Amino acid sequence: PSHKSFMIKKKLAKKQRQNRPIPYWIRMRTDNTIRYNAKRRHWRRTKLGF
Amino acid sequence: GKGTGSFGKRRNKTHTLCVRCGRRSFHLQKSRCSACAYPAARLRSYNWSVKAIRRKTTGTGRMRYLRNVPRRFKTNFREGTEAAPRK
Amino acid sequence: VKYSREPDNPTKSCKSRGSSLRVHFKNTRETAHALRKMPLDKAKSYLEDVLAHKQAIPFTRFCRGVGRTAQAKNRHSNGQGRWPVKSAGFILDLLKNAESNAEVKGLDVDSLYISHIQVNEAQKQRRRTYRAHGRINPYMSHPCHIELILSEKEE
RNA sequence: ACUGGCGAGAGACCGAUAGCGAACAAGUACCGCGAGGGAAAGAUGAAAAGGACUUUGAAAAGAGAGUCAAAGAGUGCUUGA
RNA sequence: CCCGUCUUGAAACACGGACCAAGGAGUCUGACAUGUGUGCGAGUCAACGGGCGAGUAAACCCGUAAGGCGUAAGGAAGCUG
RNA sequence: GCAAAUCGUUCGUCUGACUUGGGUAUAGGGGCGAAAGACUAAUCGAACCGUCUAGUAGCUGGUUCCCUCCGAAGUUUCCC
RNA sequence: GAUGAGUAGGAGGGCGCGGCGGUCGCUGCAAAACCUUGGGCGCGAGCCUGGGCGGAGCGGCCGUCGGUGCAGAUCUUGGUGGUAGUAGCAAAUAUUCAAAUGAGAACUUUGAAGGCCGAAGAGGGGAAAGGUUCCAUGUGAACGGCACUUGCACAUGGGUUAGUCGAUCCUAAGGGUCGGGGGAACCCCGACAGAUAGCGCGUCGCGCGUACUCCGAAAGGGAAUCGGGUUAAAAUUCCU
RNA sequence: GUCUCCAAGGUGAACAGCCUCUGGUCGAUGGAACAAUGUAGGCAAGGGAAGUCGGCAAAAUGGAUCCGUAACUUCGGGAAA
RNA sequence: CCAACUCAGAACUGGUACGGACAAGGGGAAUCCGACUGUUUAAUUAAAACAAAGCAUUGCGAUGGUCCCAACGGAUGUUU
RNA sequence: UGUCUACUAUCCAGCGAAACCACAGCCAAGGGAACGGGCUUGGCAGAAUCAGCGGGGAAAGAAGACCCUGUUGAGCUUGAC
RNA sequence: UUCACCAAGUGUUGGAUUGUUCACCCACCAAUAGGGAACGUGAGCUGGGUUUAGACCGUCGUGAGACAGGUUAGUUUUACC
RNA sequence: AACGACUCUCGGCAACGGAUAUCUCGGCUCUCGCAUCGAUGAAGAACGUAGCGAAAUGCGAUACUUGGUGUGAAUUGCAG
Ligand SMILES: [K+]
Ligand SMILES: [K+]
Ligand SMILES: [K+]
Ligand SMILES: [K+]
Ligand SMILES: [K+]
Ligand SMILES: [K+]
Ligand SMILES: [K+]
Ligand SMILES: [K+]
Ligand SMILES: [K+]
Ligand SMILES: [K+]
Ligand SMILES: [K+]
Ligand SMILES: [K+]
Ligand SMILES: [K+]
Ligand SMILES: [K+]
Ligand SMILES: [K+]
Ligand SMILES: [K+]
Ligand SMILES: [K+]
Ligand SMILES: [K+]
Ligand SMILES: [K+]
Ligand SMILES: [K+]
Ligand SMILES: [K+]
Ligand SMILES: [K+]
Ligand SMILES: [K+]
Ligand SMILES: [K+]
Ligand SMILES: [K+]
Ligand SMILES: [K+]
Ligand SMILES: [K+]
Ligand SMILES: [K+]
Ligand SMILES: [K+]
Ligand SMILES: [K+]
Ligand SMILES: [K+]
Ligand SMILES: [K+]
Ligand SMILES: [K+]
Ligand SMILES: [Mg+2]
Ligand SMILES: [Mg+2]
Ligand SMILES: [Mg+2]
Ligand SMILES: [Mg+2]
Ligand SMILES: [Mg+2]
Ligand SMILES: [Mg+2]
Ligand SMILES: [Mg+2]
Ligand SMILES: [Mg+2]
Ligand SMILES: [Mg+2]
Ligand SMILES: [Mg+2]
Ligand SMILES: [Mg+2]
Ligand SMILES: [Mg+2]
Ligand SMILES: [Mg+2]
Ligand SMILES: [Mg+2]
Ligand SMILES: [Mg+2]
Ligand SMILES: [Mg+2]
Ligand SMILES: [Mg+2]
Ligand SMILES: [Mg+2]
Ligand SMILES: [Mg+2]
Ligand SMILES: [Mg+2]
Ligand SMILES: [Mg+2]
Ligand SMILES: [Mg+2]
Ligand SMILES: [Mg+2]
Ligand SMILES: [Mg+2]
Ligand SMILES: [Mg+2]
Ligand SMILES: [Mg+2]
Ligand SMILES: [Mg+2]
Ligand SMILES: [Mg+2]
Ligand SMILES: [Mg+2]
Ligand SMILES: [Mg+2]
Ligand SMILES: [Mg+2]
Ligand SMILES: [Mg+2]
Ligand SMILES: [Mg+2]
Ligand SMILES: [Mg+2]
Ligand SMILES: [Mg+2]
Ligand SMILES: [Mg+2]
Ligand SMILES: [Mg+2]
Ligand SMILES: [Mg+2]
Ligand SMILES: [Mg+2]
Ligand SMILES: [Mg+2]
Ligand SMILES: [Mg+2]
Ligand SMILES: [Mg+2]
Ligand SMILES: [Mg+2]
Ligand SMILES: [Mg+2]
Ligand SMILES: [Mg+2]
Ligand SMILES: [Mg+2]
Ligand SMILES: [Mg+2]
Ligand SMILES: [Mg+2]
Ligand SMILES: [Mg+2]
Ligand SMILES: [Mg+2]
Ligand SMILES: [Mg+2]
Ligand SMILES: [Mg+2]
Ligand SMILES: [Mg+2]
Ligand SMILES: [Mg+2]
Ligand SMILES: [Mg+2]
Ligand SMILES: [Mg+2]
Ligand SMILES: [Mg+2]
Ligand SMILES: [Mg+2]
Ligand SMILES: [Mg+2]
Ligand SMILES: [Mg+2]
Ligand SMILES: [Mg+2]
Ligand SMILES: [Mg+2]
Ligand SMILES: [Mg+2]
Ligand SMILES: [Mg+2]
Ligand SMILES: [Mg+2]
Ligand SMILES: [Mg+2]
Ligand SMILES: [Mg+2]
Ligand SMILES: [Mg+2]
Ligand SMILES: [Mg+2]
Ligand SMILES: [Mg+2]
Ligand SMILES: [Mg+2]
Ligand SMILES: [Mg+2]
Ligand SMILES: [Mg+2]
Ligand SMILES: [Mg+2]
Ligand SMILES: [Mg+2]
Ligand SMILES: [Mg+2]
Ligand SMILES: [Mg+2]
Ligand SMILES: [Mg+2]
Ligand SMILES: [Mg+2]
Ligand SMILES: [Mg+2]
Ligand SMILES: [Mg+2]
Ligand SMILES: [Mg+2]
Ligand SMILES: [Mg+2]
Ligand SMILES: [Mg+2]
Ligand SMILES: [Mg+2]
Ligand SMILES: [Mg+2]
Ligand SMILES: [Mg+2]
Ligand SMILES: [Mg+2]
Ligand SMILES: [Mg+2]
Ligand SMILES: [Mg+2]
Ligand SMILES: [Mg+2]
Ligand SMILES: [Mg+2]
Ligand SMILES: [Mg+2]
Ligand SMILES: [Mg+2]
Ligand SMILES: [Mg+2]
Ligand SMILES: [Mg+2]
Ligand SMILES: [Mg+2]
Ligand SMILES: [Mg+2]
Ligand SMILES: [Mg+2]
Ligand SMILES: [Mg+2]
Ligand SMILES: [Zn+2]
Repeated sequence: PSHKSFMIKKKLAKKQRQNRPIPYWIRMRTDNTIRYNAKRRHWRRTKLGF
Repeated sequence: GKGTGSFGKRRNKTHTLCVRCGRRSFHLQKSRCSACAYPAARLRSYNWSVKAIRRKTTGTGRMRYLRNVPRRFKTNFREGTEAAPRK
Repeated sequence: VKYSREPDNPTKSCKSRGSSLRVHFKNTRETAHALRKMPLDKAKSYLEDVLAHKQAIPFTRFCRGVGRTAQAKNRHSNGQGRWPVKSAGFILDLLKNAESNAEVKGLDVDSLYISHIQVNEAQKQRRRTYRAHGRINPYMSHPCHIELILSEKEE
């Protein structure tokens, strides 16, 4: 809600940063096996649980 | 009404985030974490959950300080000295 | 790459293929079954008439529950037929692509006929649908691979 | 004495549905208010040399061509029931 | 007549089985017993341990009043044998 | 099935033992019950989670290669 | 020379799988696996071989060993059919015309018309709960159970401004506690077994002094902000 | 399923129903036919519960004004008899 | 001089139509049960079941009655 | 019994499941585990397909809750131990 | 009117009370015969009865509870093969 | 009762699927050595940190590292 604590807002900020595609140059490294971001989260599909 | 209709009333949180363990397990009214028993001084651990023990035991985290003890032991915890300057 | 059947005269034939096309396999098979051994000019007009609902594509194998129409009696006596425009659209594009390949090879387009055409099932795509009593069932699509070969009519 | 910790050697052991749950961003993704529950997922090639260019198509892509011993190895690609 | 199965009796209006791949069930250990193979024989057994040794978890050696089983039985026992 | 209890019409009550939000107290042989063994997170004539646990089963099901030879019993006695 | 049935059951001789100790070999002039309307051997388990595919390992024989042989277990995991282009898309009155844009328009946008919600609303806000879904631009696929040029999807960037609005302060039901009393201990009771906290006034001294300076309300109590204007998205917060 | 604030005009006793203004919206995949059976909504000659376990379902009554209102009664009611 | 809308009556008039849509009791004579209002088996039973006011019985004057607690203590009790 | 309206069904474009499935699917009698789609003897029997239908498939849904057995429980009761 | 023969072609009804099968009565009629088809027929209906869980009475039992005794309320699923 | 459709069947090819074979910076088992957490703030939790990074790994506003020493010419997906 609009009324939120500082602690919760900080946690939500970190989750937004983590919810991005992997950089393209990561897949061109030597011996790379990372195909995509396996931890992508959508606000409507999976909830944060807090 | 016990089924779908009852699930519509889910806007009061029993648990919040624990200050100590970070799980959404801090029972608000009991002021007690169901995961680590915070604010009790001793952590919550039970031998009847082998999996629970190994999820939270030493080494599952950062080992910020304990990771460097073996290195210092090999040198006999030497301190207050430095390698001789290169010639 | 490799087609299930090779043309008798590779120099006098052209070909085109499509993979994982989002169109019903069963509908596309019926459309292909109606075009086999057909002149290219007639096949194109026949498919255009299907898009205009003037000619029907008979359904012979995957025909359970298919309606009956007079437009299919000439090719299918019992009258089972339909107008699968989506299947016709994909096949029409393939015919045009094969025709362009013929022009590059300098073939006689007027004498071309469909010497080979087949539809294969592609990988199924997965969605889901919601059922009574909180149950989830599969909601799948059935795409198909299409390959065709046009050969010149030898005198 | 020693199925923990750190370091080391070994085996008539398992060989990706096996072997630890986990050979891989695995106690991860995900589920549960919570105590807890808990997966799937390894293999291009010697070397990316990862397919220039022509032509058709709105595009995906196809046709021809090109690289390679091999595309009948073409980025979930060895073999392929 | 359809296989598998329990049954006096199954093609059964008895049950399991839509189809394919792979996984999938008398094992290990202790005690005893009969039988058989082998060694030695009124003896037998290197078993805890020691001496060593393929630089060595093996192999080889060691039983000096050790110990186990056997070499004598009967009796509740004192005992006799 | 829109739905693991909903939809339509029809119905009970509607200033009170009235309806309702949030806060707070009561926890498993315990709670709570204007009492139906009701309710205690779709779980209640004893919740849920892990463990003891690979619990025991005179009962049901299954129990994996080939030929060759021999080849039964449903009878006796005793047994909660 | 005689003789031949066999469930439950017993036994013998053999087949096959994977290691180990040995021994004899094969293989990039093509091993394993797999495929075959090729051929042959054995009563049979199986075995040998032609051709194909594949591209780096493998086999025979003696002994010895074992997580060693499947059609079934409403068997386990994975995959795949028939059913079937079938059941099905039907509540909440409703769309139509023209033009623009686009490869593509019953579904996007503009205009016109015809309807609906009808102020206890299908309107305008907020508390919980969610957490970027907000705004702009763009978009291959997937997704929005038809479609989409569309977007609560995807990609890039932007966005939340307070002495006056709240939290914060106060106390409520209650919660957490000192000392004390219990308790093997985890814990139980909770200001009840006690030299309280300190405060006030002078300038360190006098006076007072009944055991919690604790937590507990974004609907209870409560110091103070009003117009006008401003953004693609913010305001009783920015500007005047 | 989920707490609460603001609440126009007409009809009318009325934040009843019906229609309208502000604001919002045509979002429920579309097209063509008009069989049976179905779901929802109706109507019907004459008879009027003969139907059926049973008047289930439906129909009938319904607002307001004036008149009038029995048994019984705890004297309050019954009564909108 | 300025007023709002309640009531009552009369004439005339329409194919007797007029609470014209919407809205909105069927009525009566009895039997059984429960006095009534209230409550109840969330998701097959709403009732004659529960509760209820009224009535009656029982314990107890605090060194107490009833009850909780492993122990210490505590609820009724800010009570009589 | 008839008839009227709407939405379905029906036909089309697009989209698109599941239950269930030994193999399968025309009958009569016979015998049979005493009620066969299969066996015996007969009747017969002609591609493919559409809309409906509830006779049969002893149809599906679930290791009968009734009853009995087990040296299985559990709730409750008391003059059981 | 009775007995018997060929004879199953046609017909064998409307109601009160009862969940009933059965029965009984009223009335009509030429007549109101008797039966089978998994005691035909619940994916055809209906659910009155019986036969879960709520509740009341009587009798029985110290009690929990019992009653081929009475009473009232009690979800009837799926076809597209 | 041709042809063709349909169904079934056999073969070639193409699909579907991921078995088999060959692999393995992993697992499992045995043996050996060592004794070293924390109020001098541990284990654990949170947030931040790179020219281009989300995770994993590393690190702590000196933040994928400072300093000393050793080694002696790279790092590398791109840029500089
Ligand atoms: K049809
Ligand atoms: K696993
Ligand atoms: K290859
Ligand atoms: K059986
Ligand atoms: K049986
Ligand atoms: K069977
Ligand atoms: K001896
Ligand atoms: K010795
Ligand atoms: K004696
Ligand atoms: K009401
Ligand atoms: K319990
Ligand atoms: K037995
Ligand atoms: K060998
Ligand atoms: K062969
Ligand atoms: K061997
Ligand atoms: K809110
Ligand atoms: K403030
Ligand atoms: K407040
Ligand atoms: K107040
Ligand atoms: K201002
Ligand atoms: K109809
Ligand atoms: K009647
Ligand atoms: K009332
Ligand atoms: K007391
Ligand atoms: K269609
Ligand atoms: K028969
Ligand atoms: K019980
Ligand atoms: K039926
Ligand atoms: K009822
Ligand atoms: K064929
Ligand atoms: K393998
Ligand atoms: K610290
Ligand atoms: K360094
Ligand atoms: Mg949600
Ligand atoms: Mg969760
Ligand atoms: Mg419940
Ligand atoms: Mg709570
Ligand atoms: Mg607290
Ligand atoms: Mg149909
Ligand atoms: Mg659905
Ligand atoms: Mg649901
Ligand atoms: Mg150790
Ligand atoms: Mg594994
Ligand atoms: Mg394997
Ligand atoms: Mg290789
Ligand atoms: Mg491959
Ligand atoms: Mg029997
Ligand atoms: Mg049998
Ligand atoms: Mg039978
Ligand atoms: Mg059985
Ligand atoms: Mg079965
Ligand atoms: Mg196998
Ligand atoms: Mg012996
Ligand atoms: Mg001795
Ligand atoms: Mg003697
Ligand atoms: Mg709908
Ligand atoms: Mg207690
Ligand atoms: Mg209550
Ligand atoms: Mg009861
Ligand atoms: Mg459990
Ligand atoms: Mg077992
Ligand atoms: Mg005895
Ligand atoms: Mg024999
Ligand atoms: Mg072998
Ligand atoms: Mg074959
Ligand atoms: Mg061999
Ligand atoms: Mg092994
Ligand atoms: Mg095995
Ligand atoms: Mg198998
Ligand atoms: Mg078997
Ligand atoms: Mg199975
Ligand atoms: Mg399966
Ligand atoms: Mg299927
Ligand atoms: Mg349909
Ligand atoms: Mg529908
Ligand atoms: Mg329609
Ligand atoms: Mg509608
Ligand atoms: Mg629309
Ligand atoms: Mg309306
Ligand atoms: Mg309106
Ligand atoms: Mg209001
Ligand atoms: Mg769509
Ligand atoms: Mg938006
Ligand atoms: Mg997004
Ligand atoms: Mg304020
Ligand atoms: Mg208080
Ligand atoms: Mg406490
Ligand atoms: Mg203390
Ligand atoms: Mg005191
Ligand atoms: Mg304070
Ligand atoms: Mg406070
Ligand atoms: Mg306030
Ligand atoms: Mg705003
Ligand atoms: Mg008025
Ligand atoms: Mg109104
Ligand atoms: Mg009538
Ligand atoms: Mg009439
Ligand atoms: Mg009348
Ligand atoms: Mg009647
Ligand atoms: Mg009748
Ligand atoms: Mg009657
Ligand atoms: Mg009625
Ligand atoms: Mg009356
Ligand atoms: Mg009486
Ligand atoms: Mg009452
Ligand atoms: Mg209730
Ligand atoms: Mg109920
Ligand atoms: Mg009810
Ligand atoms: Mg009285
Ligand atoms: Mg005590
Ligand atoms: Mg028959
Ligand atoms: Mg049968
Ligand atoms: Mg025959
Ligand atoms: Mg036929
Ligand atoms: Mg039907
Ligand atoms: Mg039937
Ligand atoms: Mg069956
Ligand atoms: Mg059974
Ligand atoms: Mg059972
Ligand atoms: Mg038993
Ligand atoms: Mg017995
Ligand atoms: Mg018991
Ligand atoms: Mg007759
Ligand atoms: Mg009979
Ligand atoms: Mg019957
Ligand atoms: Mg039937
Ligand atoms: Mg039925
Ligand atoms: Mg019946
Ligand atoms: Mg009934
Ligand atoms: Mg009952
Ligand atoms: Mg009595
Ligand atoms: Mg009854
Ligand atoms: Mg790092
Ligand atoms: Zn915690």
